[PDB]
Amino acid sequence: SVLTKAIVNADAEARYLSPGELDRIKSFVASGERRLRIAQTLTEARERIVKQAGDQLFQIRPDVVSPGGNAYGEKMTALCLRDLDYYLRLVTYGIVAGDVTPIEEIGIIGVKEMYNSLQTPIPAVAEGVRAMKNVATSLLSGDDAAEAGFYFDYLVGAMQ
Amino acid sequence: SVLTKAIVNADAEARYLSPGELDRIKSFVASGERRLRIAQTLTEARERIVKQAGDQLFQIRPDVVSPGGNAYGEKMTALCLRDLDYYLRLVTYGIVAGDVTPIEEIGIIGVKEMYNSLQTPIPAVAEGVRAMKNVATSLLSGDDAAEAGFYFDYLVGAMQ
Amino acid sequence: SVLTKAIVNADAEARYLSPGELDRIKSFVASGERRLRIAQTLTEARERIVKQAGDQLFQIRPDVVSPGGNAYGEKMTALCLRDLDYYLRLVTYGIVAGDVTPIEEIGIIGVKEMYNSLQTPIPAVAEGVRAMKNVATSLLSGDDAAEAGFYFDYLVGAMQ
Amino acid sequence: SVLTKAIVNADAEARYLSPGELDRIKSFVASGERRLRIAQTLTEARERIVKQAGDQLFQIRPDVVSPGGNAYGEKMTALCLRDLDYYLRLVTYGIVAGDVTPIEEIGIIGVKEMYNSLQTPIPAVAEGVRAMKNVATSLLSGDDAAEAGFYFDYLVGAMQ
Amino acid sequence: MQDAITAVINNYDVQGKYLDGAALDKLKAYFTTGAVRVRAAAVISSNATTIIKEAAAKALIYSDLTRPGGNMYTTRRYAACIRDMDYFLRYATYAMLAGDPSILDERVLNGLKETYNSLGVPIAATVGGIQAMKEVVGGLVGPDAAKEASIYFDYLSSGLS
Amino acid sequence: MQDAITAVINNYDVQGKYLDGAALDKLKAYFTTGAVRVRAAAVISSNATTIIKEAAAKALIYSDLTRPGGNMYTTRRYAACIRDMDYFLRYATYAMLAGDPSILDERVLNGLKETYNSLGVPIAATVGGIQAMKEVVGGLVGPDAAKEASIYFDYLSSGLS
Amino acid sequence: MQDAITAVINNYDVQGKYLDGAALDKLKAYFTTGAVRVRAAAVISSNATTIIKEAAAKALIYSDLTRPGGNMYTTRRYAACIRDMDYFLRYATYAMLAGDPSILDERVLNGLKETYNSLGVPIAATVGGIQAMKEVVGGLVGPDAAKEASIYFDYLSSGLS
Amino acid sequence: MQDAITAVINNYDVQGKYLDGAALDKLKAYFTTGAVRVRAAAVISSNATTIIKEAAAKALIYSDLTRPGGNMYTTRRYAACIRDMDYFLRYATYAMLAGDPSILDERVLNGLKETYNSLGVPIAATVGGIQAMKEVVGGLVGPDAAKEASIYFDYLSSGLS
Amino acid sequence: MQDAITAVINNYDVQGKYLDGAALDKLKAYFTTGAVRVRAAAVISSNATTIIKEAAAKALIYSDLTRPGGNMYTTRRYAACIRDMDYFLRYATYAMLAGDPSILDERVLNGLKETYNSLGVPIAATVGGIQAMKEVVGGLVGPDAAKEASIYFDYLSSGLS
Amino acid sequence: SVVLTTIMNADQQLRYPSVGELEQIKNFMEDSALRLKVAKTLSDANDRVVKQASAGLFQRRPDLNNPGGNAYGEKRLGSCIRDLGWYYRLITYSIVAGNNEPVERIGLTGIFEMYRVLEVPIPAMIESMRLLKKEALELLSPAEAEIAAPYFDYVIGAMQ
Ligand SMILES: *C[C@@H](*)[C@H]1/C(=C/c2[nH]c(/C=C3N=C(/C=C4\NC(=O)C(CC)=C4C)C(C)=C\3CCC(=O)O)c(CCC(=O)O)c2C)NC(=O)[C@@H]1C
Ligand SMILES: *C[C@@H](*)[C@H]1/C(=C/c2[nH]c(/C=C3N=C(/C=C4\NC(=O)C(CC)=C4C)C(C)=C\3CCC(=O)O)c(CCC(=O)O)c2C)NC(=O)[C@@H]1C
Ligand SMILES: *[C@H](C)[C@H]1/C(=C/c2[nH]c(/C=C3N=C(/C=C4\NC(=O)C(CC)=C4C)C(C)=C\3CCC(=O)O)c(CCC(=O)O)c2C)NC(=O)[C@@H]1C
Ligand SMILES: *[C@H](C)[C@H]1/C(=C/c2[nH]c(/C=C3N=C(/C=C4\NC(=O)C(CC)=C4C)C(C)=C\3CCC(=O)O)c(CCC(=O)O)c2C)NC(=O)[C@@H]1C
Ligand SMILES: *[C@H](C)[C@H]1/C(=C/c2[nH]c(/C=C3N=C(/C=C4\NC(=O)C(CC)=C4C)C(C)=C\3CCC(=O)O)c(CCC(=O)O)c2C)NC(=O)[C@@H]1C
Ligand SMILES: *[C@H](C)[C@H]1/C(=C/c2[nH]c(/C=C3N=C(/C=C4\NC(=O)C(CC)=C4C)C(C)=C\3CCC(=O)O)c(CCC(=O)O)c2C)NC(=O)[C@@H]1C
Ligand SMILES: *[C@H](C)[C@H]1/C(=C/c2[nH]c(/C=C3N=C(/C=C4\NC(=O)C(CC)=C4C)C(C)=C\3CCC(=O)O)c(CCC(=O)O)c2C)NC(=O)[C@@H]1C
Ligand SMILES: *[C@H](C)[C@H]1/C(=C/c2[nH]c(/C=C3N=C(/C=C4\NC(=O)C(CC)=C4C)C(C)=C\3CCC(=O)O)c(CCC(=O)O)c2C)NC(=O)[C@@H]1C
Ligand SMILES: CCC1=C(C)/C(=C/C2=NC(=C\c3[nH]c(/C=C4\NC(=O)[C@H](C)[C@H]4CC)c(C)c3CCC(=O)O)/C(CCC(=O)O)=C2C)NC1=O
Ligand SMILES: CCC1=C(C)/C(=C/C2=NC(=C\c3[nH]c(/C=C4\NC(=O)[C@H](C)[C@H]4CC)c(C)c3CCC(=O)O)/C(CCC(=O)O)=C2C)NC1=O
Repeated sequence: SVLTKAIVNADAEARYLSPGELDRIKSFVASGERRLRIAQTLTEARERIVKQAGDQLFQIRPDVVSPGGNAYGEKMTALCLRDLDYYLRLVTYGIVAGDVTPIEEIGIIGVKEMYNSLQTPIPAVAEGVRAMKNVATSLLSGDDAAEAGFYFDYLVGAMQ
Repeated sequence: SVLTKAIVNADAEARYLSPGELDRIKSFVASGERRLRIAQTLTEARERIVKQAGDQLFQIRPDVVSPGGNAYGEKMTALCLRDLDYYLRLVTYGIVAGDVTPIEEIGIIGVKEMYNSLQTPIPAVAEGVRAMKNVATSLLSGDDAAEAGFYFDYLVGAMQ
Repeated sequence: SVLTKAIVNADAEARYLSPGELDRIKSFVASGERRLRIAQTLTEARERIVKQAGDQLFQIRPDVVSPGGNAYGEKMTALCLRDLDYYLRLVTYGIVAGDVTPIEEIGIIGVKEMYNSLQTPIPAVAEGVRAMKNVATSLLSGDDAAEAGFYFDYLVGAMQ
Repeated sequence: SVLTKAIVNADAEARYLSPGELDRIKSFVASGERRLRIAQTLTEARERIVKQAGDQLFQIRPDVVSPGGNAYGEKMTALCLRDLDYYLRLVTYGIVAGDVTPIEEIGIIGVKEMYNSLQTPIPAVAEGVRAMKNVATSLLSGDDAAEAGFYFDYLVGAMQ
Repeated sequence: MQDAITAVINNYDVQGKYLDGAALDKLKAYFTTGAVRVRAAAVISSNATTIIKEAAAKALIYSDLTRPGGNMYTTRRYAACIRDMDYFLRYATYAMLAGDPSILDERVLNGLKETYNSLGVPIAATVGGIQAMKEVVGGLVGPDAAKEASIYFDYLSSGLS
Repeated sequence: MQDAITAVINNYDVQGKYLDGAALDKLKAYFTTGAVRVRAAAVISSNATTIIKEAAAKALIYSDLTRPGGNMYTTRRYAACIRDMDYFLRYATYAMLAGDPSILDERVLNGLKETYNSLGVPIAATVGGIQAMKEVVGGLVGPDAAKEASIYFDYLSSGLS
Repeated sequence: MQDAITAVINNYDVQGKYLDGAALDKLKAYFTTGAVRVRAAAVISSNATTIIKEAAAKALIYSDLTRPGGNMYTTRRYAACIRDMDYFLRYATYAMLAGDPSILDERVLNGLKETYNSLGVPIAATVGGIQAMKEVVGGLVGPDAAKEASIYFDYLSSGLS
Repeated sequence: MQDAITAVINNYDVQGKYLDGAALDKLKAYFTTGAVRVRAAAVISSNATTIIKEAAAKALIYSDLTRPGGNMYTTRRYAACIRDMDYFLRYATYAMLAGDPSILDERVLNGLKETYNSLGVPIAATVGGIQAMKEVVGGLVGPDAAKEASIYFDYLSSGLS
Repeated sequence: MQDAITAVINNYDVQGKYLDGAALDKLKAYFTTGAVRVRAAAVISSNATTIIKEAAAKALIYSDLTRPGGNMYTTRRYAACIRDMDYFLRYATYAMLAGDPSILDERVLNGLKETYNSLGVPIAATVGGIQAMKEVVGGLVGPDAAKEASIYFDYLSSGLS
Repeated sequence: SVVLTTIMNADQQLRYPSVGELEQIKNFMEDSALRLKVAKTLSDANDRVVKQASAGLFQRRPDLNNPGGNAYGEKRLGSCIRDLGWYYRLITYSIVAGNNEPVERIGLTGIFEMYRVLEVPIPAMIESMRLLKKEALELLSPAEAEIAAPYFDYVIGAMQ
């Protein structure tokens, strides 16, 4: 979070919190209300967002749901939708925390090794996250849509 | 335009423009500078947007450039690109006017009979317009991107 | 008010409020404190405004206080002054509301028939209102003066 | 409620609220938190109470679920359980209100006529309400158990 | 007539749902605001008559209502006031004891405009009299309990006019 | 129709008073919540069709309503029912923007009960659909305008039932 | 009909051209004069009937037109002529706001000359009245709105004559 | 290390749930208590050194620790204090800025008892010094912000002893 | 290194001058445009690998550089050239964010020229790759940050050449 | 500045700026419009605040202008006042800048090493900057005082 990233940074120099750091912590606590509201709005519509994102992903990359596809079958498709739900949850965690620190440790470090072991298309997963971003920004006002989509673009860039 | 469909309403009742009408006729002239700048920006990149929109359109719907396709052949795809340029011009016209008023007269009213007589796929032309929307919002700031995406979405919805 | 005018048009077209209408409502609520300030100033200085507007109207046309005049006598002139106070209260209401629905529904519809029945000079009443215009604009800053005078000119136009 | 039974009682004599009535209203507002907690506790366990009470009722009176029984069949049994849930809801309403005024108007007046028309055993329904009372009192402390059970005995006595 | 407790139950019964968090919040709010209402009811009582007299002096009397022609010109027209009033008190003291408009719409403010139109009885005057009692009860009752009494009095005046 | 500001102005004009502290506090009470109402209205307008789709999926379709013998059977009746849902949603949005159910009383509920009884429309099913739309709208808008949005849907449901 | 913004659009649409620099400069020239047009329109709207009164006083009345044998004789013909002056003033205001005489050509000048000659209306007197109105409007508006106000009046007079 | 924001996320992620009402309420409470914490952090800073001196004079000095044999007897043992302290400040100012014990258990209070046992260092003395600093900071910071600073200081003292 | 802000601070501290109108004008000119810098930096960070891909495809590969005898021949040299590609892109983004090429001079151009000379790197090929980077970045970011992004790529190309 | 502090961390960890780092970089600029006049106001007092703080400090510590003092003599007093001016200029520079960068990098890293061969009281500079912060805030409002207090706290929090 912003608090963790600020306090530990002013602890590696053996000084108190910087007068420059008795700021953006301030903007974080000021915008925490909006962050909580945006996270709640995303959480209420988790099933619809996941379903529509999976639909768009399966149209745009139909090879994955073909017989030679990693997600071929009803339960392999259920697992793909479960992964999309996991990443939506991580995005909400990032939104509430105000930093991508929690999502980074939870679902990004080693994701390349995991998906290479499972033989899953990482570009396909990234496109699924993009579809989730589109469906999420369709349900939000412009400022909140930009704020959520900025984390969504972080996920897309990191899975790369 | 906002100008034309505000004198028309006043004349329909045969009165003068109201206090609540002469203030809404001021916001539009204020945003006219931004609209003109956005239209000029889109006009500068008209050929790149057209070419890339055609490329994504053919990738998404290759059946139109299949032998059993309306736009099969170099001249048929040239005509498709010319229609694309026409619709981009109409979108710029709508952006400068501030309303969708000119574009409805020029290229929407009767387009169903248009492409039914010509045997052209309406969903294919709609997907081409959506590819244009993506390419155009790739070349604009966020607020201007939303303002242009409004007219692009109106065109997509009207072609339906 | 502006809310009522926007809602009426939206209901007439059978559609939710447009983004432009929402922006107009946002601007109107932004201007609310200024509108309250102008209304408070006029309410505090109403009596002097009424007395000076009455004097100005009388020395523009003294015939109304003549033997064959409508406002001849103490109690005959007190009614004219009370009417001027009535329209001052109405223009204060219109200032706080943001457009002329309350003024229209309270003091101009049927006013021609009422004043024809009472045999009172409507153009003389209009000049009396314009005197209130001058006295009120003398007690406000320039843009506040323009704001109040726009409603005063609306009343002047609606009288004839 | 007690407020209804107290205010209207001091309105049939054309006087203010009696000093004898500026009491137990007070006891009701004091015990309002306890009543709300008891009602919430009953509401949370509505399905378990209904299921176990229906089980006990069908063991005690197996004739109703026999071929010649009013509640024979899966959907006829579903309707019986729905009626039991209705009476549990009415009991919670009575508990929150602090008086049996609402449950009386909602589900007691005319119940004899309704159940006679439908040919249902009123003693069987009363035994079902008793079973619901036992299951509800099994989930509550002694004071709260007595408080809810007293309304339960009201329902049992009224269906008689 | 309905109070908050009965109103929530009636609203939740037509749609057939158990009392959820929102209903328990509304009932909790009423239960938390259940002592100032009782105290202000007793304060309105006892000092009822002086409240009516002060309101009458502040709004009704010292106007055209007392001169020849007014609707309070003589006594027995004056006597129909204090009466007429004592209602608008009494009621709305009931309202700010079982707080909901309900009673004010079902018993006092319902056809009152028709009765006044058939009997004379200046409605603007009897609304100014209501606002005078609103001011006097806000003064007597206290800072926090001045509101919701102001609410019920404003509801009565607005409904009448 | 009337809103918060026009309601205050009218209820002061009919008693012939000027804007006092109470009406001023009421008007700033409306003014403080202006941004939340407009934001919620914009969200509802952007998500209009999805709300109706989800409410119909939860409450109406996949039942005996859409089968033969149900009122919602046939394309004409299905289109009419979703049109009615759009009616209720749009008027609830107007009422939320204006902060007043007067528009609901004047242009929604007047004679609606008798019209539905004449046409044979299921009023209980309509109220269930309205509540499903209320739940979806409360989900979309968030705690900021959830309560204000919900009060007018509840007003519509109570009027119909 | 079209305004100043949809007039350049129609010029560039019958050629298939985009909006080049000259179109942007033309639209800039229109946009830079937006506020003055609105203020002039408000002034004419507030001072309409007085404008017709002065125009009639300077151009029509006190002559043989208002005498027997004239085309302004009798109250019906006088009222018709003043209504025509009102319509001319209002459409002049509309044209000045729109920055284009397209509305004037479309909704005023079509068939008007032949209607006037089929009725016997003196076109010269009509043009003189329109010029008097233009003088009064230029006097009231001031330097800022005089020229573009007068251009549409001279357009109407030229179309009639 | 962890703050409230990170702690809620971590114990809601291990069970794999979205943030519900309870998690939102905890985050709401921290966000509402997010300004007094920042003010008290700056108050603790700057006046840190006088705080340390007052705490030392109140608890440490004027005791066994200063006479021959004490663990603060000479200079450089007096210097290892003020140091030693400035931690227990610094840290727990971090705690009452990202409020959670966490940091105090991971960086300061972990093996400190082992280090003191291997280096002499009277733990009772160094905890009495902590409580003196607690008292002085509660005095300097304010009435309400004296608490939660008392909370983190009590956590430090209790964990050490 | 320095940015626009600290560049102004150092440029005034060198002669000991307080911040004046010109200096505050420079700071305002930097602050008014950096938001577009933030958006462009976010876009570049999200599309880093794609930009390198198109730049290499347009400027380097499908040539003798990737064939035997080329500098980019073999997977080791290919990975080295793409890592240099990424480093140039990242440092260009840092320079555009800071609004100053001081970081580019300090950590990019220092030693790179004679390093490439001693390693055999084709400086013309690296310059062409950098300009392909600038073309792709200008295409992606849009008019708002196109020239600001491109100026530092030109700075890198001019320093290398 | 803040941009330098963020870019230094990003280049140290060999990565682009973070998803929580840009949120702070953007919030550093949006308050710059307010802060420009805040640091500006202290700018046109620079030869007055120090001049007054001399009269706040060398009467508090009278051994600074006594025979065994370091600031005996007019030229020696001038050096201390010039040092106060230097500190005032640096703190204003940091106020315009963001983080502690301008003061720490120039006239804060090595205060003790300078004075080690200078014989100048650090506990006296503590009260000197205390009085500087004491006298430089009353020129501002409480809103600006909240945006000035931490920036003043860093000197007396660092030299300690
Ligand atoms: C500037 C005054 C001019 C004038 C006025 C005049 N008025 C009356 C009588 C009445 N005027 C009103 C007016 C209103 N009722 C409304 O509701 C409103 C708007 C809210 C208005 C403006 C009414 C109702 C009356 C009737 C008497 C009453 O209500 O008490 C009269 C008396 C008529 C007579 O000849 O007896 C006069 C003279 N006369 C002038 O000369 C002035 C120009
Ligand atoms: C100074 C006025 C001159 C004059 C005029 C005059 N006009 C009529 C009758 C009509 N005038 C109109 C006008 C219009 N039709 C339109 O569409 C518009 C613009 C939108 C206008 C202005 C029409 C249609 C008529 C005929 C129907 C009608 O009378 O409403 C007359 C009456 C003629 C008669 O008596 O039959 C007169 C006198 N006369 C003069 O002397 C002036 C120079
Ligand atoms: C007093 C401030 C004003 C006023 C009043 C006035 N009222 C009457 C007569 C009646 N008033 C009522 C009122 C009510 N009956 C109800 O049930 C309720 C609510 C519970 C009310 C408010 C009725 C029914 C009557 C007629 C029968 C009766 O007198 O009880 C009069 C008498 C009119 C007459 O002489 O016939 C008067 C004068 N007069 C004023 O001047 C004030 C504005
Ligand atoms: C089938 C060839 C195509 C298709 C159809 C499809 N329909 C539904 C759902 C419904 N369809 C109806 C239809 C009617 N109701 C009527 O009264 C009439 C007139 C006789 C018709 C035709 C209705 C009411 C529904 C709603 C569900 C219900 O019946 O209760 C679906 C399901 C969509 C969903 O979201 O669940 C589908 C898929 N889909 C295709 O792709 C075909 C081209
Ligand atoms: C006199 C008793 C009242 C009065 C009158 C008055 N009239 C005018 C001006 C005009 N009156 C007419 C009248 C008619 N034209 C017709 O065709 C008919 C029907 C036969 C009539 C009655 C006209 C045309 C005019 C305009 C001038 C003209 O005749 O050319 C005025 C002058 C108004 C002005 O602004 O100059 C006046 C004063 N005034 C009173 O006080 C009496 C009650
Ligand atoms: C002061 C009130 C008491 C006291 C203390 C004392 N401490 C030391 C030496 C050390 N103290 C520490 C402490 C820490 N290291 C950490 O990392 C942390 C938390 C982040 C703490 C609290 C350590 C490691 C040492 C040893 C190494 C060092 O000196 O830096 C001494 C010196 C002992 C000696 O002479 O060898 C003293 C005296 N003395 C008192 O009288 C009080 C009870
Ligand atoms: C073929 C079985 C697989 C495949 C390959 C593929 N390769 C390229 C492009 C290039 N490949 C190389 C390779 C090398 N350079 C070296 O120095 C060595 C070591 C001796 C090798 C193997 C290079 C340099 C290129 C770039 C183009 C060039 O040579 O100038 C492509 C084209 C990719 C593109 O985006 O254009 C492809 C497709 N593709 C398959 O599907 C197989 C698994
Ligand atoms: C790529 C577009 C071109 C190319 C490059 C190439 N570079 C090397 C080796 C090195 N490149 C660097 C670069 C940097 N050091 C810095 O500090 C910075 C900026 C921060 C840069 C960009 C260095 C230090 C080396 C040497 C050590 C290393 O290899 O990492 C090679 C390898 C040369 C070899 O084989 O010995 C190559 C090929 N080659 C092309 O064809 C392009 C034109
Ligand atoms: C025809 C029979 C009749 C009478 C007389 C009558 C009187 C009457 N006197 C009144 C007031 C008043 N009357 C008086 C005073 C007096 N009153 C007297 O009879 C004395 C001469 C004098 C005292 C010496 C005062 C002071 C008031 C104001 C109310 C008050 O005292 O507070 C009022 C209340 C309204 C008002 O203020 O005008 C009435 C109705 N009504 C009737 O139907
Ligand atoms: C062998 C080296 C050595 C010395 C000398 C030493 C001194 C010493 N003097 C102290 C205090 C103190 N010392 C003094 C006073 C004085 N000090 C003097 O050297 C003067 C003779 C006198 C003033 C005239 C006072 C008053 C205190 C209490 C703290 C205070 O001043 O507030 C303390 C702090 C602990 C305590 O209160 O006892 C130290 C470390 N410790 C060492 O290891």
